[PDB]
Amino acid sequence: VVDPFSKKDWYDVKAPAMFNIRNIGKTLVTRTQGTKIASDGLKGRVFEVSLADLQNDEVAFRKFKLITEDVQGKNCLTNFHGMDLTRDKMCSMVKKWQTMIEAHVDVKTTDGYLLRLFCVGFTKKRNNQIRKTSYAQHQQVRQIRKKMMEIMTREVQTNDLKEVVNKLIPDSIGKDIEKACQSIYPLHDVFVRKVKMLKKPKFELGKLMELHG
Amino acid sequence: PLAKDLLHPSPEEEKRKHKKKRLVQSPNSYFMDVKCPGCYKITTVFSHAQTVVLCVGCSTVLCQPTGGKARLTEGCSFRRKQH
Amino acid sequence: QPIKLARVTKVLGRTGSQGQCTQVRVEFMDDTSRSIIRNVKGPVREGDVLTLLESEREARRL
Amino acid sequence: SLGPQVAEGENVFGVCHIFASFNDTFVHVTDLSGKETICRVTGGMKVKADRDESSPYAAMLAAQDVAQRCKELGITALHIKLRATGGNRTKTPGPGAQSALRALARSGMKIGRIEDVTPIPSDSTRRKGGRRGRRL
Amino acid sequence: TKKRRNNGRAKKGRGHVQPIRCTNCACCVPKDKAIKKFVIRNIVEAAAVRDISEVSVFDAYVLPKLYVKLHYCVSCAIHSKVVRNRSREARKDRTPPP
Amino acid sequence: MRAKWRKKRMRRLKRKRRKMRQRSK
RNA sequence: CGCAAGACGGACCAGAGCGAAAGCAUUUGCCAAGAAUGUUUUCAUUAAUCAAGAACGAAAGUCGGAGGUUCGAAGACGAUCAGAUACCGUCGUAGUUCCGACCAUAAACGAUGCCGACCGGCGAUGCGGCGGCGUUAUUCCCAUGACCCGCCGGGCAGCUUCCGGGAAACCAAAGUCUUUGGGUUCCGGGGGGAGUAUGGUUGCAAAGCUGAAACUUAAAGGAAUUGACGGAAGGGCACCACC
Repeated sequence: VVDPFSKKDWYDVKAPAMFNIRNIGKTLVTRTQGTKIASDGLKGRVFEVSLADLQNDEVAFRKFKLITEDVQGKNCLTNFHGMDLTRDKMCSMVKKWQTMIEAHVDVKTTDGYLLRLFCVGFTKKRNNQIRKTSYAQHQQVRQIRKKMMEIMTREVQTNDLKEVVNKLIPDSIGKDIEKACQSIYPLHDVFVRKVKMLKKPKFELGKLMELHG
Repeated sequence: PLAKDLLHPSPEEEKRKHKKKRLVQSPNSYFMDVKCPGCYKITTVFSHAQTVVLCVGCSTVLCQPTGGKARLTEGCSFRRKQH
Repeated sequence: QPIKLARVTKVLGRTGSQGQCTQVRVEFMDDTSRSIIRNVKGPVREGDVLTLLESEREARRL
Repeated sequence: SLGPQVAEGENVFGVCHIFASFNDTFVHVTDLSGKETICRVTGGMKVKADRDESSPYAAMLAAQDVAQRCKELGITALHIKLRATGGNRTKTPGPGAQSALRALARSGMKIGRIEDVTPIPSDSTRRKGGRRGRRL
Repeated sequence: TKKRRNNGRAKKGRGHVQPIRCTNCACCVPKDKAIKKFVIRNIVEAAAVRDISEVSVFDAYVLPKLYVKLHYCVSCAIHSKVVRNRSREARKDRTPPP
Repeated sequence: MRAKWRKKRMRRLKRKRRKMRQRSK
């Protein structure tokens, strides 16, 4: 008999300072109606934000899961929750007559943000190559896959959650893997195709407030 | 070709044939005078070695075994024998 | 929506179920470069002027 | 339907989850998140016969009824996540998909980013139908 | 009589290959046996691409494609006119039609 | 009759023949 | 947004690889095995093919234990229909999964036994080895990968032709066959009756292996041809078709 949309507070979504474009969008939430609170059913919303909407003028095939970790007043302050390639891009890369090489690492940062990265790589048909195939021997695949994992441990274990997200904004991990693996088999379309947040530490507001400037 | 010289094929033909499939069975292997910059003198190694040929008086390791012909450690030159 | 005028530069051939619509590359008279393919009923020849009630639609080429 | 939004040029986004199966088409606008929804009208909500629940016309009526509901709340632009029946079933989106997207491209909604969220299985459960398939 | 040397599939030194479900049916057809189409396709055909670029938030946003690999049984492939009965000579022509 | 269903008729009739020959032993 | 469970291992995935066949596709570790190549290693005929005997053997099925997500024999209903205990649809039992025993069969097919010899061409490919301008990476070279041009050996294949064969379809094997003999195993003798009855044997059962006769019958069958037909695909023509 009544409008539920009458009682929706309009809140701003803030990106952490490691990104360029600050405002993400607007998130309607029902006001505090006795027991259940506006901020209560608002402090776990995922935002699948494209890099092009988030960093100024860069690739638009990378997305970033950012979750509302605390709501001060009118602004929802978000923290990194995951990264993923657009499936349009990811399906464009996976094609025939080349070796799709993948690798995951259950790897943990300095502070207790235990991530799961996902590397991908695709064996490159050469400049003067006439042989259609361009496949890697099983031992060539698992030296690349061994390299993929060793580099993804290196750039995550040694530095904090702020400084791994800044390595995901360029292809700073995917490029170093692509450089190293040229001496094994030249693969070209090398990314970190996904990053999955598994175990967050205890929430510290003072820690989040330094990520927002 | 109906007519060939099966009696007397060219040398370029005979090296383009399997060692067993030659008109007389001849090997592709040879004995080589390998010499290291560790010592002075010449050790006689087999072309298709397959053992880690150590030097005279245990100076170092000359030869690393591979699939076919064995690689020689850089610095160790070789000279193929005649017979 | 403006009721525009186009002109037949060439008829592309007869299309439709019973071949009941001449498929025509029409030429507008606002800009003399902008041209679309359109399905036209009745007898059409080169030179005559059409009256397109909209300039948005296009005929799917056979 | 009253936000403190800046009103002139700066767009207010939602994401419309266009799920086009072969027997119905769901035009469903949510926030940037997806957690709070805004409008949802389907093909079968508009046209009252089961065979034309999935017609591109029924999906058009929905996206028109979605878009004019979405302008009352003042969500100006839409991100898009197109979806087929997916899983072990069909990955090709339904006939109502394109007409519904075109319908809120004609209505007055700005179009953000378009992608597929068709639930593609890495490796699937067994599919409905026999060994010998769906005979006709 | 033997109609096709390959017996209408592409196993030679296997013995067994894992059956896939047909997309139209769900007939369990061997992977090598199945008629396969990798259709790369725009999310909008020609009637909407004019209407969406006009009503875009973003200038120079190329409309992304829809990557589906179609597996068919022989009864679905021929009935949907993907493949087609050919003359006994023309059968052997393995060149895909342009 | 399909040769498989001809074979299935025998395996039901052989099955009832064994049945009768157990009753007589 | 989480959480739980049990399946399955998409795309990459190929007329590609591996295995005796059945079969085998997420990561990494462990275990023993294996072909091929390389070999101026070793033994020196140790070999080939094999009654009896033996290992393995898809799926379904059986037995006991764990599990049961999806699908789904039976079963229930909704449809369709003249009927519809079918196809279609909604459910759902055994089963499908795992552990341990049984079963020993498939269009288990390349419908093509294995070992050896010989008899055309070509471009590929997988693997190992060998050699040969040059590009690229570890750059800082050397040796190595990635290409590139071959050669060689085995491998899955492909095209090509008056090798020749074959009833032909087709086949470099199904050739080297009346100009008939390299070795050896299994197995056929018109179609039915019949893989039946019977006896033996194996199995918990289902059934597996072995396997008749009376009687019946002038054909059954193969390949290819021409027509006719098609609820196959295409291309036409016609105001006795349509617009």
